[PDB]
Amino acid sequence: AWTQEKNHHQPAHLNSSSLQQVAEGTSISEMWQNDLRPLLIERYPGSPGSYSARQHIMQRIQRLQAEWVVEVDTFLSRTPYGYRSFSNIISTLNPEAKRHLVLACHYDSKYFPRWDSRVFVGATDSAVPCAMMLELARALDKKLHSLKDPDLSLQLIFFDGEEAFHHWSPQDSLYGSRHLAQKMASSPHPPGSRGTNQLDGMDLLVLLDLIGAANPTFPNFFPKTTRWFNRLQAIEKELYELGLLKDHSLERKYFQNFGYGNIIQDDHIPFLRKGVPVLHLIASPFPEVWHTMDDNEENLHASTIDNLNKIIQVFVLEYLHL
Ligand SMILES: *[C@@H]1O[C@H](CO)[C@@H](O[C@@H]2O[C@H](CO)[C@@H](O[C@@H]3O[C@H](CO)[C@@H](O)[C@H](O)[C@H]3NC(C)=O)[C@H](O)[C@H]2NC(C)=O)[C@H](O)[C@H]1NC(C)=O
Ligand SMILES: COc1ccc(NC(=S)NCCCn2ccnc2)cc1OC
Ligand SMILES: [Zn+2]
Repeated sequence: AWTQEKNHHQPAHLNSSSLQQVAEGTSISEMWQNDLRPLLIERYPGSPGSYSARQHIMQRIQRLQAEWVVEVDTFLSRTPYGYRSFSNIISTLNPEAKRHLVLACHYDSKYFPRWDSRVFVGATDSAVPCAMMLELARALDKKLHSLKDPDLSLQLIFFDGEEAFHHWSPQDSLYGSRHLAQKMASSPHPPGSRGTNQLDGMDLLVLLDLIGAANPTFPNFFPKTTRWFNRLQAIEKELYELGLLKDHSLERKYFQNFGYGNIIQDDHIPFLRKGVPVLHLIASPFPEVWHTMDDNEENLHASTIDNLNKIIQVFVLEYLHL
């Protein structure tokens, strides 16, 4: 059964040369200027910035050569402030492909009462993760473009409404991912399949969150995807050894497995709940700047994001056999 393929899917390793290509092909400063900065705005759901951010994300995807099919899953859901609109953004290569590797972030920024001139823009949470996805799509565009010709491709999801409006709780969090997981569960896939839905199609949900601080460490949360966590470790290591990372030794590997991490609630939960395999790339411990105004551009550490861009881009190419 094809739904079972994700369970045996193996990455196709890049050699030294293809790794050097990947490291050369991403530009942190182009991500910064073109993908990240336009997201460094207040963009809690329903805010002006939410729309700008959504448009930006979609523009950035659409300008690429790969044949990304962009959809916005817009819906209203009750929050502590009443019903609010949310729009997940889903960008899919080869929407007909039974399987997709899914990379995800949340693109909303947490609402805080506007009490002074500053606004919370959640640079790590998760503008950088989103900008990373965009950068990945761009850096890998030519290879990903070639997927037009395993029935497996790539999807990006930018969840809206990850953040609680008032106080984090299962009623007040994950609005976009709860909604979308539910939607994909009621979405047979491939179309006119009887018993399979888009969730079945999710080979792996790699959810990036809280990235952009110096010296992140990403726990390995799930036995199910430990082999993929291991691939990140291997990639970090080989990139390190090829002198393709910057300002980063393996003294404090990003990908440190100190045993199965205690699960952190985030947009993967509604998917994990349905048995979607998850790789949850959230920094833990959280950045000192977490949910403060200083989670901002200034406190971002570019080399770290650039390293992780290389690592993730390799992961993705290898997953996709590109
Ligand atoms: C690291 O891996 C690289 C990528 O896999 C190797 O380079 C690859 O070598 C293949 C043959 O040795 C190429 O096959 C060719 O593919 C192109 C399209 O990409 C076609 O036009 C050609 O017809 C085809 N050749 C034949 C005889 O049919 C791979 O495309 C090529 N890949 C890339 C990205 O250049 C590197 O050599 C390898 N490095 C080391 C040190 O092993
Ligand atoms: C490992 O166990 C943890 C459990 C709970 C928390 N605290 C919170 S609130 N978790 C939800 C975070 C949701 N999120 C993501 C981005 N913005 C908000 C921290 C943890 O370890 C560091
Ligand atoms: Zn947050």
